[PDB]
Amino acid sequence: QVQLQQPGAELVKPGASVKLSCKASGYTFTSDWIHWVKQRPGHGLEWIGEIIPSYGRANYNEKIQKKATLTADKSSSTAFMQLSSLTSEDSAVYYCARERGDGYFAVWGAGTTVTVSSAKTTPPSVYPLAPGSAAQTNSMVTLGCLVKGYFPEPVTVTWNSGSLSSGVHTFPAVLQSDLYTLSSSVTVPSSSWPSETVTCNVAHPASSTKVDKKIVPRD
Amino acid sequence: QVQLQQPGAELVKPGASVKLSCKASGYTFTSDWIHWVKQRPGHGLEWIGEIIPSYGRANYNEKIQKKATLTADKSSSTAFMQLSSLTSEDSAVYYCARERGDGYFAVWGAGTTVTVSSAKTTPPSVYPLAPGSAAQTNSMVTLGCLVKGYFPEPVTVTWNSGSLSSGVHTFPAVLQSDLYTLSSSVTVPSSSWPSETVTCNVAHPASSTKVDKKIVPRD
Amino acid sequence: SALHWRAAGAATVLLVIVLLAGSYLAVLAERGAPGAQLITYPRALWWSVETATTVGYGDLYPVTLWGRCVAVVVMVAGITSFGLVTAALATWFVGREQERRGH
Amino acid sequence: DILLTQSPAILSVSPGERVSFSCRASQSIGTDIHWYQQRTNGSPRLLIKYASESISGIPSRFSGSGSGTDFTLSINSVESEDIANYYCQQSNRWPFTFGSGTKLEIKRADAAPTVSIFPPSSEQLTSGGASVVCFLNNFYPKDINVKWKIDGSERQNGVLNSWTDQDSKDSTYSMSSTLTLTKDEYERHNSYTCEATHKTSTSPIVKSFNRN
Repeated sequence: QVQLQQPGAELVKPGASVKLSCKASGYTFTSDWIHWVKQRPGHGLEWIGEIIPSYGRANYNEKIQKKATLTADKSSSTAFMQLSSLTSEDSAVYYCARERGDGYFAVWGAGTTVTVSSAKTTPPSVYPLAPGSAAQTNSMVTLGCLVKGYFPEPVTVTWNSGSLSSGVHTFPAVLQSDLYTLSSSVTVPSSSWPSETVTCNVAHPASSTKVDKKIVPRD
Repeated sequence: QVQLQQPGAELVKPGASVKLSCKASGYTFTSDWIHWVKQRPGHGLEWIGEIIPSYGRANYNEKIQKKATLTADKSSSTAFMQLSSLTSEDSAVYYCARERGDGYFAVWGAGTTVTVSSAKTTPPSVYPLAPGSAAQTNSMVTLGCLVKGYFPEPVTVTWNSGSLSSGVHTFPAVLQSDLYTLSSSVTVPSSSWPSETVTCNVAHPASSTKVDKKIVPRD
Repeated sequence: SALHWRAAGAATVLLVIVLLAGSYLAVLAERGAPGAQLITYPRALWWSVETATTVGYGDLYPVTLWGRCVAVVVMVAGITSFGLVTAALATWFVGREQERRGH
Repeated sequence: DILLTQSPAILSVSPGERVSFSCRASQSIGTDIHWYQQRTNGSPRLLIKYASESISGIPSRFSGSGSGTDFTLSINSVESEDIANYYCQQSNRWPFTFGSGTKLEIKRADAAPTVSIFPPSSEQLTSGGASVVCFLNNFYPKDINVKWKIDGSERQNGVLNSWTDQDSKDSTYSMSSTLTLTKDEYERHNSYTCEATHKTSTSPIVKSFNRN
């Protein structure tokens, strides 16, 4: 490998500021520029700014309210973006990307979800979803897990620590009384469960929490 | 011369490839570029690509699916175009042309009709068309010949091995149960036939067949 | 090895250093100037060559004060360098022409 | 500052068909246009640089053409994994700018939803809550209705629906419908049912269970 490592999430009170990090690996040149790009939910990519770590000069998008200040630490190969005095306009995914000074973003970080809100961080509750007793099985079976009453976004759901990828749906969260809820779905051949184990893994970056939940038949 | 000689036709099964040839004569320079141009029936000219035989470098139209590979044989003054994995989209006339490196196609080949189809090559049957017994003659008379049940296109019809050109119509083929049919018409002063002979010559490049048919009065 | 040949050699090395440093610094000067085209390293390097040889192609040029300051140094290095090769060839011919009169 | 126009915003194609995305610059930028793919919840990924140059790792299926103002990214024979937003980006003039994006959408064969009802979990009931979850999975087209009934009477309070974007595995859609009650409200009804109305069947697809 991961060339650019960003923290999954930052919650920020309205008016407050936050420093986003971006730790680079692989090849580093003197020529390297680190860029930041803002994406609001359901919207496109917005170029915020650039820094050259070797010299420490930074340029910014003139066309938008300057929220950002770019710094870099030469020694720890980390670029920082200080976003200050945020409002709900500033709630978005902020990507960092690396450009070799030749014009194109070779590689991007996974992005930091920044949520501006007065609400408390809350880890999710994870619940199994195994069929009822009376449900008839096809050649396939569908299992899931319910991730509810968390804030802020996002969560990452994987199945069998990432080894199960075919047959997986994760629904977009819905937001109700300052808490989010989603569910994720997994389909495996009906023969292979429960004799082969099926576990949902639920990471909530904002609360530094990760929980597993095995899906077993109802007793 | 004839500066550029191309084979009249190639039949190609869908999925298969074909090499088109283009044998150059007249003056050859180091500077010479050989171009290829695609024309689908009832459509315009499409620039496919270029090669410089003296150096062997080739450039291609980016804007279209790369079907082609250009080579040349310095010794035999022949440029080749390898069209691979064809479909019915690729059915067309492919012209080669010579450009002196000054921007314009001085001279073109006669073009290779490439047909992509699963159907068998079939030579045509040629039939005379002499008037009936009861038909009254003007100062002129009309004769023809019927070229039917051939595949693929094209055929070339000439009259009196090419010496008869004034008063000639060849109708576009119609296609019926994977076989083509056309007819061609010739008008000569009524006095001059049959005392002067009238022969249609029917070349079918795809089957390497050429047949004559004399038009004589019905017995 | 005579001064004029050492010097020409030196000036060539020093000009290539100037063209690379100049590439890097032009991009660094010009990024952040809306409309600037002299903002990637490869074409910056082409720019520095066409500046040093004073070709004035007109496909790329700096629009900021520090880019233009960088441009001036590159031009001066290019005209000095190529002037020094001329001086070096003059010396060579003056020598070969002394000998050819038994001076 | 250079404006990049990507019209249309959405492009529908059938599987295996060729597709072209357009990017128009407000002034000539030579070949300084680069193309990115961004799948649902994914970061951008460079596909094509300087208008036409391959990146290693990218299927040969992808290509780029154009110079000046008019640029095209093409996919020969689209497939499900191609379902994403596609962006263009200029590096001719400062600052770098992005196109507003074009979504690729594949029109596949109609497919009926696989419906699954889940009773709430014992772990959830333990905390005085009860969520009944229904999955309408792998259907097409994306228009569909879901109806809840408790003990044969329709229900609308306490129902939250979520739809996925077109699946990059099979070009389908999926939706969740989640009926949330209190342990108490759940404890004083028998039968919970989820009914799916889709284009592929005149009859609803129904799934129920009894708390018993």
